[PDB]
Amino acid sequence: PGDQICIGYHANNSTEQVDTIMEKNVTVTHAQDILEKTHNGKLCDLNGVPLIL
Amino acid sequence: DIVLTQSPGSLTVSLGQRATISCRASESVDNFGKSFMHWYQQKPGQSPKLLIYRASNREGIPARFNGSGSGTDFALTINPVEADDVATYFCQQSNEDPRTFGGGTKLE
Amino acid sequence: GLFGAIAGFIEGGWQGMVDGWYGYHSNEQGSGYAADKESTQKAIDGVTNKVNSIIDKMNTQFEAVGREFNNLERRIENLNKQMEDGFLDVWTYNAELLVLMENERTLDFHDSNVKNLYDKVRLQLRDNAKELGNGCFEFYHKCDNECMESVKNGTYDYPQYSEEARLNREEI
Amino acid sequence: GLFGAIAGFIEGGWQGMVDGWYGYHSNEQGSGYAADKESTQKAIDGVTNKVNSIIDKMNTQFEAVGREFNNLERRIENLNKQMEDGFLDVWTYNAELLVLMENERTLDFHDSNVKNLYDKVRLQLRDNAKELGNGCFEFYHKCDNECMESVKNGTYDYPQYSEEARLNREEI
Amino acid sequence: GLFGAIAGFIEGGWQGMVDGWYGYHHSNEQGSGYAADKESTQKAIDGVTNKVNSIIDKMNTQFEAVGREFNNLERRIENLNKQMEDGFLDVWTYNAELLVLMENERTLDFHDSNVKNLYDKVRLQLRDNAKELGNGCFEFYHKCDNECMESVKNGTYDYPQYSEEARLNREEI
Ligand SMILES: *[C@@H]1O[C@H](CO)[C@@H](O)[C@H](O)[C@H]1NC(C)=O
Repeated sequence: PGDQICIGYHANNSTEQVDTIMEKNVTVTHAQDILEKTHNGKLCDLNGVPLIL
Repeated sequence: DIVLTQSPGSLTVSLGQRATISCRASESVDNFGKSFMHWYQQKPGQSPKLLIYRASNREGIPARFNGSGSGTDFALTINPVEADDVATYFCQQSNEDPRTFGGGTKLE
Repeated sequence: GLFGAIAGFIEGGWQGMVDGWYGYHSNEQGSGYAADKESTQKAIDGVTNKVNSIIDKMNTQFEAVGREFNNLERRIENLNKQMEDGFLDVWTYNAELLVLMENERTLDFHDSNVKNLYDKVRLQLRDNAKELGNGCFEFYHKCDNECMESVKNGTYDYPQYSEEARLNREEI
Repeated sequence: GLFGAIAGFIEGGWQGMVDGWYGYHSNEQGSGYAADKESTQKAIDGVTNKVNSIIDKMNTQFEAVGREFNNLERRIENLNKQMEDGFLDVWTYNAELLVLMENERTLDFHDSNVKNLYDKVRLQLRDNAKELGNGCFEFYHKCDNECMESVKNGTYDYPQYSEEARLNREEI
Repeated sequence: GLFGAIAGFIEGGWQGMVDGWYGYHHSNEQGSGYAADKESTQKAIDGVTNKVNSIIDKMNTQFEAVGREFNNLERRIENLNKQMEDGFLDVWTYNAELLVLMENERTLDFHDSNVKNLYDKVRLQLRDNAKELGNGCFEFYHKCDNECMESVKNGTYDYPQYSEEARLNREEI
């Protein structure tokens, strides 16, 4: 019957999970991966300069 | 294309003196802190030969060859000039395809 | 969480609000979502500085070096290995723990920003509105779009609506 | 504490409630203690995971190894000793500090669970009860045992008692 | 901050209160003035002081570098020794820097929490005998003389004593 205003927070279709001390696998709206896990499996030149024996 | 222009075109220098051949790049050839310039020597009647890599370090090459320079302009310094130095000298950059060479400088 | 807002007295987030993390209406002119730019930017700055601080604190981390030893240097070989693994294990703990600890604080940080936003509105409205108890305040007066905007930017003129609010409270 | 509940606005715990950490009544049918199973189990899970996480994070800790050296190996002997003590001191700090830090958070965690429980009831009762200000709400209506149970399991029907509450407020 | 008080619903501190961190400003007929809540202030002082002393205490078993010499054919253990020393120096520098950063953040929020608790201490006493202005101030629905002000400040407010004169003043409003 009356005008109203609501306070609320964001949500989305994210499936990204994150861990904490008290809880594991916490789905979260946004997360940043900070661990690199891939390499090119090759020995390469370093900044335009290796001696391969 | 990084146009490489050598100067002078032909250089006649007295025996036992100093030859000073220059190279000039249209844009820089110089990132990662190193210069990606190379000097090549073509003694007449045979294939070119590698003298200097990344603008300063000698490849069995006598010390008479001074590789110097940074950025847009470089210089191959031959001093003292010996007898078996008649050749045409080339600078070529590797900083960015397509690999481009200089006009070349003939030494007398 | 720690502050009772996110998944607390406000039971659920809004897929509908998309221009921010925290925000707000429903009147005669119509309804719609809007993000509180101020509290959102504060949180963004806080989390961004946090992420950048974590990555910064780790620049002086241990870096393993190849070292070789012969058959009669087995002791210092092993010492060297224990030293390397030793630091690798310490710094792995430090990175893992730091992330776990600051994650927990981050979730509670958002919870706190929300609870503060709710309180920001509540402390403005006072008896000029009714606490529904779900993050919503039902007004005791007419709140047009411009009035909605005053609540959202902290310029609510409480006494302007005080009388029409008080009268509406008392027939109730 | 951090949240003002434990040893705060609720000045003291109850020896009488024994089936849980947090909980609740006094009506005509009689009085008694009861634990909030939900908030208690949440805390138990949280603290248990915390304890298990602390013990888990320490599995890659340093392990000292016996190593022998002769009279002309005093330098690497000493290096080896400094290395061992070095890691032993680091990991002792890490265990001591972790325990100190998480203890502090644990006490405040309980404080927060309590303050949330109080708010859970408060946000349900609204004007249907009076905040005594000591963790107790005095009802403005009749709350039988089944009504007490609805407050405890979050199913309080506010409007059902709204009228008899409002009438009792106004003769006051 | 975390608790919404300092630089929150109480927008600003008082240059005027100087005998403590947290306290009251009253205003009645007898006159106005600042006063520190001695109890909550002393608690905070004790907490912060123990915190500072605990940080300095936890660091007594820190690494201490020792001069060691090596010759030209001991370059490996020289380097090992250097890596070991820098290794611990870097760890303990991280530990000191991080500990200070983390406990600083908790300290600021600790003060925020002490304030929010102080406000709640008064609020829970006054109840409907006063109006929440929403800025850290409560406007009374009755007469509060200096002795009454002192009862609010030391947690001995007699709510029912003023209950009737408060209720009457609420209802002509
Ligand atoms: C977390 O989720 C992953 C897979 O998405 C799985 O490896 C694991 O069982 C989960 N553990 C917990 C405790 O939720």
